[PDB]
Amino acid sequence: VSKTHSFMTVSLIELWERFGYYGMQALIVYFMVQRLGFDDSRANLVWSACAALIYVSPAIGGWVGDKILGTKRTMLLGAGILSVGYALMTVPTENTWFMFSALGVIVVGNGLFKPNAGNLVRKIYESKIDSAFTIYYMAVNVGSTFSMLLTPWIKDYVNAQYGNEFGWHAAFAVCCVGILVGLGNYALMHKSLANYGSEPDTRPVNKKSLAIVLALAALSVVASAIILEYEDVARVFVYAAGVAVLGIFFHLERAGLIAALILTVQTVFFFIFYQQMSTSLALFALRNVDWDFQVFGTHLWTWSPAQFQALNPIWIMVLSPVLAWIAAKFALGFAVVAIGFFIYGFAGQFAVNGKTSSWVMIWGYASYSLGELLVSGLGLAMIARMMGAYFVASGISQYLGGVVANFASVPQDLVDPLQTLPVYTNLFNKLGVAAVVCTIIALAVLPLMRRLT
Amino acid sequence: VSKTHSFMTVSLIELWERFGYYGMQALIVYFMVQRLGFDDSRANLVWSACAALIYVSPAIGGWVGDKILGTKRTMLLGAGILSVGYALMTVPTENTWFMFSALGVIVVGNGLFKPNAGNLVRKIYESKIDSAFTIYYMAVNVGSTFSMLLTPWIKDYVNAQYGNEFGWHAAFAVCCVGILVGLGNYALMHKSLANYGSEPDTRPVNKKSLAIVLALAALSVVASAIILEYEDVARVFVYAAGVAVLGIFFHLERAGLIAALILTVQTVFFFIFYQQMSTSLALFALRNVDWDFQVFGTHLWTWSPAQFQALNPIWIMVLSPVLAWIAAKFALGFAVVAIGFFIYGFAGQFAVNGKTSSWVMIWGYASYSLGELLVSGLGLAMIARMMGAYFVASGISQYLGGVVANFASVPQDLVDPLQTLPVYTNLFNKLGVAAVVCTIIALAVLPLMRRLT
Ligand SMILES: CCCCCCCCCCCCO[C@@H]1O[C@H](CO)[C@@H](O[C@H]2O[C@H](CO)[C@@H](O)[C@H](O)[C@H]2O)[C@H](O)[C@H]1O
Ligand SMILES: CCCCCCCCCCCCO[C@@H]1O[C@H](CO)[C@@H](O[C@H]2O[C@H](CO)[C@@H](O)[C@H](O)[C@H]2O)[C@H](O)[C@H]1O
Ligand SMILES: CCCCCCCCCCCCO[C@@H]1O[C@H](CO)[C@@H](O[C@H]2O[C@H](CO)[C@@H](O)[C@H](O)[C@H]2O)[C@H](O)[C@H]1O
Ligand SMILES: [Zn+2]
Repeated sequence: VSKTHSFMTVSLIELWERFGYYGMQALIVYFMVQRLGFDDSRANLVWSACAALIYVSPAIGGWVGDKILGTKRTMLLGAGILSVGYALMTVPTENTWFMFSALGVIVVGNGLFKPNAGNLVRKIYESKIDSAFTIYYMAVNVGSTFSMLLTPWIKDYVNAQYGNEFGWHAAFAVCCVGILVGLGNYALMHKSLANYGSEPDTRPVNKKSLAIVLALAALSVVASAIILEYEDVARVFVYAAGVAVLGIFFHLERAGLIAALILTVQTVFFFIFYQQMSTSLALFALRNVDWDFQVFGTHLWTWSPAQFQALNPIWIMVLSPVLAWIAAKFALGFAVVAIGFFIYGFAGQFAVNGKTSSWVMIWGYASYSLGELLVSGLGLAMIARMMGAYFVASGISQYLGGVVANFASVPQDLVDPLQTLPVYTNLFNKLGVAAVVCTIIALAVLPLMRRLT
Repeated sequence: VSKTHSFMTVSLIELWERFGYYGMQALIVYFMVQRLGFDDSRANLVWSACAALIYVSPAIGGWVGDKILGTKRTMLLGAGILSVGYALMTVPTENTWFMFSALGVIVVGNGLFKPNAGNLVRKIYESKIDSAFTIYYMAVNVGSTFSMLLTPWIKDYVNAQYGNEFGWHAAFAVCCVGILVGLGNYALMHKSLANYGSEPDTRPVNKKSLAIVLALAALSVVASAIILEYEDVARVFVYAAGVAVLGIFFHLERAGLIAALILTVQTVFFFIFYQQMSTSLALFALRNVDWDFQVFGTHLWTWSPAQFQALNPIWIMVLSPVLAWIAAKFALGFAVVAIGFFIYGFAGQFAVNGKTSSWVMIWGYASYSLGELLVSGLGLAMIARMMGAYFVASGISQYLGGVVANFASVPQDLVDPLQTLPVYTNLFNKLGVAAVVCTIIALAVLPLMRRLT
């Protein structure tokens, strides 16, 4: 029919999918701590392990979509599988193996969904795909803004009208019906727009490969769940992945991909900072920020700590037209990040009563997410001048980011915000210095970049 | 004889002039504070006012040499005049007006000396005026290394075998015989190499203009001494020079020199940091650094605080071959300066007994002088794509650097190093952050400099 309409339909189902995902993510760490009983260094570790799993998932899921089931049918199967993930997260049980399974299913289902939705935009436009992708990208941010703005307060609201359960589970149900929404959306527009796109979708579904792909999926859910439950297992598996990427690198001309080596170590650093906002900045928000947001000197409104993360896509959309108006922008990325961290770093020496900051979150997220904005060029074709080595590197860096968040973990018997503030600002300051170390590294590695050219 | 020997003589007489000068500088703030009774916020202001004067002096002096007296005879005359400056500084009196005159004389005499020695370096080579000038720069650094290592130690030694005066005046006498040394050098070589160079030096010396410039020079010493002694005077004329450069800029195609504007405001900041090392870091060294230097883990040796500043040219020599082996190099400069300030910033939370660091000076100074090195592109030809506006902004920034240095001034009645440590590391840490803002400014202003091209 057109390329814009199927770019539309794929961007819509994308949008609702991410709605579900990020709504879920903000609440997931606060859940592991506040409703489940987890201390915060387990909370970080489990979340980061599940994060790395999630980030490194679309490798296999993509290969399954491209060459085994259809790209569309795989994308759909992902959609169903995560409708079921959130569905699980919705049953009111305080048993971790249940939640851990639910997270396992989201890992599997996500690996099946997103490389294939992205792949379909990519097939819809043959070039203009980058514009397409940026448009695509913005769909993401909008969905996730609303999701994150929404889900915590559903939990808040419900935890207020009823006792502790659901509340959280209500929110996870919101996620679920977000996925479901995106699915009805997809059907109608299924044939409406999607029509031509995929490769092994041109022939009828090989039910043995469907079977075996399902079986292996459930297995992956169990494997995931045993990675999440047992910290030491996950840590070993991450470490193995580490010695693996070091293998691939140390046996893989020298100037261009010692430049590539440097590039992905700098990728890893960047992701550690990025991981900081699910985890350490989240707990600092929960523990040390006046949730009363005043526009000096009005009142409204009053944050729910989780909602702070919505400032991320918000600022992205906000700064997206401004930037509309050369690996030196890594340097800039890192520098601006450094300054975000220093903003939280001096969340202490100004506007403090123990629990006080508020605007520290806003400007922090501006600086940080701006940094993210100036590095949307970390595709691997950009260390070309291999999906595996870098994707695993990057997953490994999600987990690592969780352990750094653990460099600022607070005891559960320590509830005096007056004493927890220092711990968080100490982390944040040494990250800000780290981000400047990293800016130095970037700018210093730019001579190798025009010795290759 | 050859152009290499006349580059040789001008570099030799240069080296010794700079010898006298920097021996004097290190010792000058410690003098105003320890032997004179000045508190450090006066010591900072007075030394910084003298600094700005010194830096903008070579304007008049360069033109006097080019267009009124000879370039050779003006350089020489500058030399005599600073023989007399340091000579003055050596007479043992605690008289403020006395010293201030001595400094006035150093200003006059410098303005006559350095622009002309440098000018004739530039006539000796007719593109390897660049090779010549970097060699020249190295001659400078080595000389100032000798003096900075020597004179403080003289001051200590003589202050030990005799009572309070000389010690210091002894050190300044050392400077004076440094100038005198360089002068004998020049005599011999007077005719030997220097021979041809200058414009109004080809005809016999016009004694009306000799008499009138000497007279105006005496005046320059009185105007100087009164700008230094009375702090408020200096601050008024500094302010005046301020409204002047702000004028000239904002009534003085727009994109390239709004970029030039940005470039010189970052030069201005840069000079503030660099001034931090005569001042706040010097006092910090004198007050909160274990002067016993240990190379893990024997004893040798034991510093004199002033001698710490010798680390500046030392590292320059040490790292200048390293760099032997793109105004983003301004960005990098700022970033590296930044971690220098963070090294001193966490000179406390590391290695502390009250008065403790030692290596902090070394690594900090390593970092600073690396930054200085990587920004040798602050020629005014680098904001072409104006001697005055840039020079005056730059002097004004010497003084400003003095007032920031003052953001860490300590009461004279406060001698508990345990309390003086925080004041200094707080200055230093937030300078480091400011320096990351400047890294961000520079990288951010690089699109303007590729729109000029
Ligand atoms: C339909 C298109 C999407 C439009 C953009 C997205 C809309 C956002 C939906 C959710 C936003 C609401 O989520 C936010 O949560 C906090 C606290 O939990 C609420 O805070 C509220 O509860 C507390 C507790 O009684 C009150 O004292 C407070 O005055 C009140 O503001 C806010 O009312 C709300 O701003
Ligand atoms: C492709 C689609 C995939 C969809 C898969 C969805 C299925 C998910 C199943 C969720 C059920 C989890 O089931 C869970 O099993 C574990 C065993 O490890 C039990 O484990 C339990 O017993 C042991 C006894 O020693 C306790 O110490 C432990 O703390 C406790 O959690 C849980 O009580 C049970 O609730
Ligand atoms: C041409 C290149 C020039 C670069 C090198 C120039 C050489 C240096 C010139 C003079 C060096 C003196 O600089 C240094 O100062 C300190 C402190 O006063 C001295 O310290 C000395 O006196 C003190 C006090 O009794 C002792 O504790 C110490 O053990 C002893 O070494 C050292 O003797 C010296 O190492
Ligand atoms: Zn800091």
